[PDB]
Amino acid sequence: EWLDSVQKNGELFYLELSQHSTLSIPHISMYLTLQLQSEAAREEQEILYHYPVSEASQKLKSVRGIFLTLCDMLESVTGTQVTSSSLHLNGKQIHVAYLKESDKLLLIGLPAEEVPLPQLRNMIEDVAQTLKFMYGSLDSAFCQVENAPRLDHFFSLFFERALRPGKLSAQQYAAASAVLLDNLPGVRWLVLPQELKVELDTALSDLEAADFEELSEDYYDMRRLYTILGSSLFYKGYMVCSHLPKDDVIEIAAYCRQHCLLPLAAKQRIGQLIIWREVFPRHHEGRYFLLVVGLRHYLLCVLLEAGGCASKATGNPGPDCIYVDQVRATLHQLEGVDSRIEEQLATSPGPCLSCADWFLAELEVYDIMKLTSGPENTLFHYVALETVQGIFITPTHEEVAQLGGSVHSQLIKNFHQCCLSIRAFFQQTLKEEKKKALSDGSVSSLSPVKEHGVLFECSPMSYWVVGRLFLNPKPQELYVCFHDSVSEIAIEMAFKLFFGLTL
Amino acid sequence: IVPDWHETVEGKEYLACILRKNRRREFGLLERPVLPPSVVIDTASYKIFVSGKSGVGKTALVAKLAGLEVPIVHHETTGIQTTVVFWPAKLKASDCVVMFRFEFWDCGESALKKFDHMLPACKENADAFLFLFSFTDRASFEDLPGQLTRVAGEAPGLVKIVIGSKFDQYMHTDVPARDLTAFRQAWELPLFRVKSVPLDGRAGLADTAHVLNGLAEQLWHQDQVA
Amino acid sequence: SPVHLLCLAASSGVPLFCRSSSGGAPSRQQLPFSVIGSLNGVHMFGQNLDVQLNSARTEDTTVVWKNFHDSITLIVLSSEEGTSELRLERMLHMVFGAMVLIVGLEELTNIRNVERLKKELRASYCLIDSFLGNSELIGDLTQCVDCVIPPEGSAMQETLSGFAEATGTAFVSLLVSGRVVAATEGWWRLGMPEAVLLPWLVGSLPPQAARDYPVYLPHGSPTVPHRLLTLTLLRGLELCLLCGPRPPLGQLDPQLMERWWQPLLEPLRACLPLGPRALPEGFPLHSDILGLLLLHLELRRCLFTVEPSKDKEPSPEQRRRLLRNFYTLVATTHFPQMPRACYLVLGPGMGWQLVAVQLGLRLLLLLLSPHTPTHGLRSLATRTLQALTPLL
Amino acid sequence: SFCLTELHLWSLKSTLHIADRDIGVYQYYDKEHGNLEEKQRLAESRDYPWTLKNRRPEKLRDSLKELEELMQSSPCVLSKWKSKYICQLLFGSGVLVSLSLSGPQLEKVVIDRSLVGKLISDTISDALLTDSFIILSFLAQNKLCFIQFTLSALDLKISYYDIPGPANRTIDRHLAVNSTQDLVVCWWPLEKDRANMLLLGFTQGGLEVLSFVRTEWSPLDVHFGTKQPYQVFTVECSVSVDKEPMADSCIYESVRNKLHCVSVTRIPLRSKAISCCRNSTEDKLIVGCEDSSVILYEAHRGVTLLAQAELRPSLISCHPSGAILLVGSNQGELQIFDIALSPINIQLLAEDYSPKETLQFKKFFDVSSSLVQMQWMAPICDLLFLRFNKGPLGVLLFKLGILTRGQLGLVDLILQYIHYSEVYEAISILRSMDWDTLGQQCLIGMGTIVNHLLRQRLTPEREAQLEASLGTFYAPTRPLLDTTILEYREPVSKYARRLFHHLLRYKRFEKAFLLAVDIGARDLFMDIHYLALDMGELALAEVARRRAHDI
Ligand SMILES: Nc1nc2c(ncn2[C@@H]2O[C@H](COP(=O)(O)OP(=O)(O)OP(=O)(O)O)[C@@H](O)[C@H]2O)c(=O)[nH]1
Repeated sequence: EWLDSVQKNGELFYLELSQHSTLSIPHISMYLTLQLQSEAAREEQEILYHYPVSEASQKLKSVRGIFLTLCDMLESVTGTQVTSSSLHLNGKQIHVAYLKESDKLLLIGLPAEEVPLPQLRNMIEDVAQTLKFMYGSLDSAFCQVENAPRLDHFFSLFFERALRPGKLSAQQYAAASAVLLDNLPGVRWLVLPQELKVELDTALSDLEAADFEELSEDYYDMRRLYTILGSSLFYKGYMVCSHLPKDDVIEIAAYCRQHCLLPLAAKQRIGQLIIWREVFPRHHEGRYFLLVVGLRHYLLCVLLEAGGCASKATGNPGPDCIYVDQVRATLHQLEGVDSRIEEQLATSPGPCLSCADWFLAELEVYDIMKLTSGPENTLFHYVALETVQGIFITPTHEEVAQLGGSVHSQLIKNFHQCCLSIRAFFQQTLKEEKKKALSDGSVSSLSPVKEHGVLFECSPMSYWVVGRLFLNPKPQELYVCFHDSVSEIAIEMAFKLFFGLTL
Repeated sequence: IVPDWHETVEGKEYLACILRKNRRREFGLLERPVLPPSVVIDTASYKIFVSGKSGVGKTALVAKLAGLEVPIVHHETTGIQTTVVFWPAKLKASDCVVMFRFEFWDCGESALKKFDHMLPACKENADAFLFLFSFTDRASFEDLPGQLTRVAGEAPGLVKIVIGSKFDQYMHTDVPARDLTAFRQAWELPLFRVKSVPLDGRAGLADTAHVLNGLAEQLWHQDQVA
Repeated sequence: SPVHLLCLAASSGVPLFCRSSSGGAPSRQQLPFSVIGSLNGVHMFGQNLDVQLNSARTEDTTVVWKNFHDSITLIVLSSEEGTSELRLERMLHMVFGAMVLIVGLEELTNIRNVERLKKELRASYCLIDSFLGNSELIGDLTQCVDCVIPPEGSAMQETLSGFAEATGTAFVSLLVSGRVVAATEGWWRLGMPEAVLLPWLVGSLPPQAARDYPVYLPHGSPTVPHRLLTLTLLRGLELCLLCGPRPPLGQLDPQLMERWWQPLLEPLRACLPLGPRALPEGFPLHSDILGLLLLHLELRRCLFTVEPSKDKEPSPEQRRRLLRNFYTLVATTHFPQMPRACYLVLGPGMGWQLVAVQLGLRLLLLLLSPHTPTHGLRSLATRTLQALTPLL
Repeated sequence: SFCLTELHLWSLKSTLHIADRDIGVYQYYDKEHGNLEEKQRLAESRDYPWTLKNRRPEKLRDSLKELEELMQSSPCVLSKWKSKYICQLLFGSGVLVSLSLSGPQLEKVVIDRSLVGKLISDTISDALLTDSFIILSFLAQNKLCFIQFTLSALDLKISYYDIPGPANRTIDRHLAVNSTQDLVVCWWPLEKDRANMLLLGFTQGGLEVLSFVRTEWSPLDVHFGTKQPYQVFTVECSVSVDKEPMADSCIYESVRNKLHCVSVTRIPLRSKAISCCRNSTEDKLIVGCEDSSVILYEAHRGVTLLAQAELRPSLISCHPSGAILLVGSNQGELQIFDIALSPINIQLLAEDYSPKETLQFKKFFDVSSSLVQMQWMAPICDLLFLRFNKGPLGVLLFKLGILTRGQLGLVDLILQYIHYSEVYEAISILRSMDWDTLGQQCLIGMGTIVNHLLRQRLTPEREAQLEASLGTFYAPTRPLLDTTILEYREPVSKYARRLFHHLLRYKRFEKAFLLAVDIGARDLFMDIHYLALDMGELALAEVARRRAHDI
């Protein structure tokens, strides 16, 4: 079936189901060599790859010498890497981000109107890391030339989402939240009852146990080809269960975002999805492979390791159909659980939420579900991030239970845009703390911030958006939005909302 | 003016009226030193224009005479400035104390040429000029006779004083004292030296008192002549 | 934390000046020539195309480019914490406007001789260094006139206006340090680039009893050598007169100044301890306040102080830096659905807290003691603003 | 890991001297203060009572004032939690009080004085409160005053009954009840005049002693069983032949209305016991000691646990979930412990985290009197009742997680310790769990701990933590686990397989070698030796194949 879709390099992308509009808006991606050969007669010798080929990118390509000049020259002046630049092109502001590795430079440029600078910086880090996950060091992706036809697809999806978000009311909500959530060091996670967590953990653990009686060595006189490292399961875009290390979970989710596999599962019934790749994880035989199997809104990712308990591998092997059958069979057994997981999405697994429109326009449980103080629920929206375990909690389809009128829908957008700005300070604090920790081997700084917030007025009401960073041995980020009528303490909300939370 | 009168005990008491905590008390444009109720002092005021080539220390000279901090960075003066300096003195002829209010007018060398009105502005009532030359620049020294004949011009009854600057940079001296003496042999000038050093609030007083008293002697005396 | 400012004539590629500072302290250090040529050459490379280069940054530092008219490119590099593109962009507008005040637009645009500027732009160095260095004023950052609340709403304004008739100009103001106590209606109607730079020009200079500086007016007469006069009648306190060729300073005799200012000597003496603190001493500030910044957005004026609680850390220098960094943050987020308040809580542990609110036309920011309850931050700022509303 | 709390004191007294910037403690007001308005704004924003209302039918502010005066005029004899938000107090001189609450907040105070003239007016010693009757003991007479209910104490019948016993010498008598009418037991420290415990029947003819016993040792406490309603459980202070303190534990059963001892257990103490508490599952006894030792014993096992309290733990209150034990003191200090007796840090609500090993009430509200009583408000259950001698009264509120739906069970402590990577503590709870009673919780707790550790880089410390976690099932102290092994063996062995693969990859060899033996897998031995072929460490060699053939 899917065997015919296996590529000569061992890659498999099988899917079965049950950009002219952007070209007026300037954008570009380029990979450049920083090693000049001025003796060469070749034009554009500096460009190893670029995308798109369009009027939209041609203007930025024509000024590419600026990026090369600044990257080396500013670094020579400050002793540090260049991270960004900002230009006006055809009267429109564009931000360009830089990432330099091994004497090569990656550049991404997007219009300021759709993409604030801090979003762009997170996007270049996300692109460089996802490319590294798929290909190893960036030269392995770009300098091969032959990879261009698929790099174009990767960038085509990247630009389409960045410039026309949600164009690829729940879909509009996802577009509103994507600006913040896709750049978090974690994945969206769904909070479940322990009864469901135990059933999911037990079923998921079968893969790591690798009790492959049908593939036993004594039956084939052969060592099994891979050791299963761990796996993680998603439903309808939410992670529900994982036995995999936090760093591997984030890299894998980034792959799935770039191929839109998770948001596709959120809208459509997929009859089958099978993906197989060699992958290049952060660890340290050194060969690892990623297998993804999807079914009926479920997406299951498994990492496989060569060597160890397993046989060594060389060359570029195709997918092992036996391991694929084991993953598919495991995922099929969860179909009977699907009604219970949906019930958890239908209800509020978290705190109770109120609609903003209401303000301008069993009971023990409902009071336990009030994150905010007082008899009235002033909570509208929140994002809770556990930075250690890579998981975050948001409102779900609850947002549709909220009216979503002219007041509420605008207020969701304001929340995510403000939280992007809040993270900028938190990210700066965290990097400084890591730098200090290594330097150990400032007064009036605004940088080491624990809280930030903004209050807004609205009309068809005061709407308060606040976030907090925790720098203690258990680092956390919390974002909450609530009505101005009730005062709140970030510590009490953080305790109530993070207590008992683990992957 | 009695030489080193300020070193006497009576002199110390009068220095105290311009000092606070052994530091200069700067005065506002219409502010005055406060005398003891038993003390009556004759107050005189003079209009002094500071002139010379850029980089000669004209701003630094006034700050030293004022007891104000002397700048290190050579910012150019952009326009007309006035510094007001208060300094008591005992008179040798009258035995009375006369207190001076010196107005140091300082247009800046560049400002004078860019704006034609500024030079006449500094001359509305001027009754003295200070001509600076550097010890480390012969050109400012050799141009001095021209400055003496052209800035003062033909005007009668005008006080002209030449001051050397940057003496502390002795290793860089371009003009030996022999040449300065030869200059004084032709011009009979009241030559003064200032070291415009950027220790404590009284340290400036001890060094600047020599030049302030020499300045007082010409301004006071010529006022008695008029 | 080094800062460097470069200016080049855009057409010649020849640097007109370089200025620098470290830690807010002015310095003589300049960039290497090959570096400077690359900093300007890259901008002009973009200019050969329609694409403008406005900014770039590195992990530790930021750089901003501006292109003024046809003749000037300004490039600034800064390692200072709290630096942002808006903060630098406003600073470059202030640097350019300072260049306009000293040589004018007629000389600065359409440049015929780079050498003429090399000698004439040195005149701007003291004011430029003030923008790059540490200062007690926020007008450069806010584009508001730095102001202080007068001891009286009557006698100061009445005397000032009568004096303006005596001096023959409609534009008169009294300021302590860089802070305006009172001003006439002519003086108040000046546009931001002029209204802010004028008191900065006066307050950045070494203290003088009197001044007459050439100013080319950023509005109305950028081609005419109008003159700014000041009279420092009391220490730290001076009048500004914005004048044509008359009066001469020699005609502003002490008797004239005694008639118009001796009757106010007592409240003027009071204005000196007032200088450092924008509010009346009896103003009911909360004891947790370390400092205050109030802006009136329609009237282009603001109050600033770090005086209200002298006993606690930070030092006054440190307090001003926190407020400047916070304003910069407010300026890019809360200020251009409609934001009305903002706050910060700093670490490590119990660090300092900051608040801001906007009520209609006026916006207040506070620096607060680390012990102040976080839930009271909004209600405190709101009450403080309401208490301030009658004053501004 | 710590618990976050806030305290509500139901009093109007200014004498508490509570800091006005302290948001963790609340007080009621009548019609130092510099931050009080800010605290009031928060309290009003949260719809807390602040100034109490006086309404014609219910003068709450004034009725509270009388209650405070009752506490000062006379000792409270009894406090009982009739419902999760309702309670009653009984005072000397017979005044009864009833309070009704909403969450932590007091809503009304009722003072009932109808009983005052009905009593013999001897000193009470102890009492039992009513659903249909009140029983009062006395120090100076061998009588139980009996009040039958059918102001609300209006439909009264008054009587009293003679009790067999010793001559009255101001006897420190105590009372307990199993299920209102069904059983009453009266006892005191020290044939009928030598006996010190009485089993009392409840009849239409009044209270009577059905039988009496004399215990071997004076009781520290007495309880009725909830699962065994006819059992009277005692903890008694005793001395060994080596003259060392012991806590006796004895069960007395009523058989044909004859009370007799059925079983005796003994637990050695490092010092003489000063307090007794039984847990909610009635399978553990917790004993406080004079030297501040805390000793726990599990009835189903020979296992005991020790801990050192800072507080001289004179009073103990077990949370109904069984997950939390609190140590109180007469000194007004509170300390929080795990069921494993691992210390838990505690904090009152504040803008920043700052946990402490112990909580001193004196630090926050300057209480002028000794702490007498702690109770969990069992008729979720996040309220702890506090009573000081001569007041104040109040409730300590515990913040509970939303995502746990307000639950604070042992499973939730595993999740909370894993949240903070406090692995040994999570393991000690897992060892405290009974596989034969709590199998679902044991599998979940183990899975959380193992899944947490297998995500981590291996270290020698973590090798021990992973081994210990599986050791809680594979190496039980109780061989009777064989009854339930068939239920748990599968999910546990699956974790063991994961551990084998994890340790093989780190070339530890020996642990993977032994794990394969305990697991008994046919093919797993084959990964052993296969690695050896590239290492030279052929400890198993060909034996892997012989074992595969035998399995
Ligand atoms: N060492 C030393 N340096 C001096 C002295 N006088 C002036 N300088 C230096 O000379 C430079 C300029 O001094 P100014 O006082 O500004 O000379 P100016 O005559 O006021 O120059 P304009 O403002 O253009 O008129 C500074 O860098 C000072 O440090 C002196 O006596 N000793």
